[PDB]
Amino acid sequence: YNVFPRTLKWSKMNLTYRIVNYTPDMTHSEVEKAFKKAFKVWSDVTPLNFTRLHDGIADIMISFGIKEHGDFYPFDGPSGLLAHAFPPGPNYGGDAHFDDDETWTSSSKGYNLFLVAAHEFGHSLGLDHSKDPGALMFPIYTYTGKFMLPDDDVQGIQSLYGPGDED
Ligand SMILES: c1cc(-c2csnn2)ccn1
Ligand SMILES: [Ca+2]
Ligand SMILES: [Ca+2]
Ligand SMILES: [Zn+2]
Ligand SMILES: [Zn+2]
Repeated sequence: YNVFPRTLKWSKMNLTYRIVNYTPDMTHSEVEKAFKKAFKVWSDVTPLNFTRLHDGIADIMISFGIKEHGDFYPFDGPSGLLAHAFPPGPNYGGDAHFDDDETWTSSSKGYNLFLVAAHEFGHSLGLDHSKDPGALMFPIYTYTGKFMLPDDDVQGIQSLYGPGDED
């Protein structure tokens, strides 16, 4: 037999993702780079592997959309809601949606796509919000320039997947 696990998490270390569409605000290459790096944040501290698919069904489907976009979490136009992702689970589990009425950047302007994606993918992997204001998973976006995953987030993700190679 098998009972349900303690926490929502992926039962496999190999995860796929697909960028289903692209924001007008950035080039395809900038978007792809920001998401690659956002995934690397998590894979660097776990045994998780992330492979990109160009078509088909992925564990983590990534899309930009506005207003009603095919779920119970419709966006609100410019300002307010920003992005959201679903915990691991069947179908839409793992998926990450970005509001294309916000402005997305690879700078300190607007919302940095890398930082928000890194936060969203934490949700895609099984992390909820942290109370640590310095943590990546703190609910409120702040821009940081340098990237070092804060220890609250390292401990959180490793509680789910282990550390993988510690050096
Ligand atoms: C997107 C990004 C964030 C975030 C980045 S750093 N700390 N929180 C929170 C909510 N939505
Ligand atoms: Ca999915
Ligand atoms: Ca919005
Ligand atoms: Zn959505
Ligand atoms: Zn969040």
